[PDB]
Amino acid sequence: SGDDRELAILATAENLLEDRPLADISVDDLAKGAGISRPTFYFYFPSKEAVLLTLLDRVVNQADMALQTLAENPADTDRENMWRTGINVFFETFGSHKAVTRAGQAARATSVEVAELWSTFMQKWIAYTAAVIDAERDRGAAPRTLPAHELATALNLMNERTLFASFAGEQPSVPEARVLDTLVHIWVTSIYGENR
Amino acid sequence: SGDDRELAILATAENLLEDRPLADISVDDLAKGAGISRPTFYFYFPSKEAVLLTLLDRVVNQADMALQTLAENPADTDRENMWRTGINVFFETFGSHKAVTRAGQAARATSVEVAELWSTFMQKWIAYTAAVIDAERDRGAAPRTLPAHELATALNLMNERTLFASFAGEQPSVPEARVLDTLVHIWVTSIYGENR
Ligand SMILES: CCCc1cc(C(=O)n2cc3cnn(CCO)c3c2)no1
Ligand SMILES: CCCc1cc(C(=O)n2cc3cnn(CCO)c3c2)no1
Repeated sequence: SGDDRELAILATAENLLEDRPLADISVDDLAKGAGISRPTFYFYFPSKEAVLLTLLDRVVNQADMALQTLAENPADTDRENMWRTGINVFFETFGSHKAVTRAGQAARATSVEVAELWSTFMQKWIAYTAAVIDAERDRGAAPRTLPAHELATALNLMNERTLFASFAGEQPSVPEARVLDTLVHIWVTSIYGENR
Repeated sequence: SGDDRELAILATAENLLEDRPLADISVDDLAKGAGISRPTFYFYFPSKEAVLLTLLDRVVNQADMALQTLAENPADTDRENMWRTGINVFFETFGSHKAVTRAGQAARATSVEVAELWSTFMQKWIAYTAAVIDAERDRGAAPRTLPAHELATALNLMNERTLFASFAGEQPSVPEARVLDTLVHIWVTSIYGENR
């Protein structure tokens, strides 16, 4: 069937990207994994690059839907926990799909569609962050220091670079078992910290 | 002469990278700019990729030497200024060589030598940051909150990603005229901010 063969292709690709990068994975490898022929592959996708775009789109929307769920239901907690739970959506969602994350970031250089997808969602997440900061200031809990959108931008770019370094075991990187605490500290201190 | 023709090659390359990426720049373009023949080019460098490595090495060492100069002579100032002056070395050095910065970051994906160069200097800068944090804690000015090396790592990765986004005018990015204040705020609040 249609959905079924498409889903097999996507599953095969996610599995193979755990062992090697996209440039070392052939359309034949994808077709063989999904139990189809090569020209049947080309009915569902034009290129192996398109398969990666679809996988990345799935993961990014997963994160975005999780964040939306959280935005609807507040945990009954203190401000530090509020931010930890939110950053954790990204830590768990992308950390549960490390191969797709790593491949997707590398594709930003060579694929205008992948760059645009990542840009679009980063803008959305920055805007949301800035809206929460603005709410915290309006209720008197956070000081009016930097422009909230500029602060949100830098904190979100920190998380993009730091999470993906950690997941890839780059040198340098924060260890994966430390990265959530590290990021939460920097978000909380910079959002709530006053000018001396 | 030897140094002279090498320097012309490097100058030509830095000029051409302002207009286009390395993949659209030929060895003939480099040789023509430097007033030499193609095989004379190959006496001084093996590839256009090697030229970029040399340019990047120059810029990274420029920044590192500037930071060393600062580490020798303290400004007579408050703590926020101490960090601003130091972050400004990177803002001015890389911001004065935007084409080389942009090309060098893109080459990290395809060049093990470029990745290793950037890794080596990031480790050095992180270690230095962490040593200053540790000094600030030992004198009683900064609280003992996160592991200083993990904090330094995330702050330095923030700056890498945020500065290069700003210089490239990426969407999203902090405007270049705002990025120094934004980064300094987040470093100062996270280094000096207490646990509530
Ligand atoms: C590979 C992860 C890329 C990434 C992570 C993040 C991130 O950690 N966040 C996006 C956010 C939008 N809102 N929040 C916290 C809101 O409480 C967010 C954190 N932004 O980009
Ligand atoms: C394209 C710039 C990449 C970059 C910038 C930085 C950076 O902003 N810094 C490196 C640092 C080492 N020490 N400091 C501040 C010390 O007072 C530093 C800031 N690290 O990597």
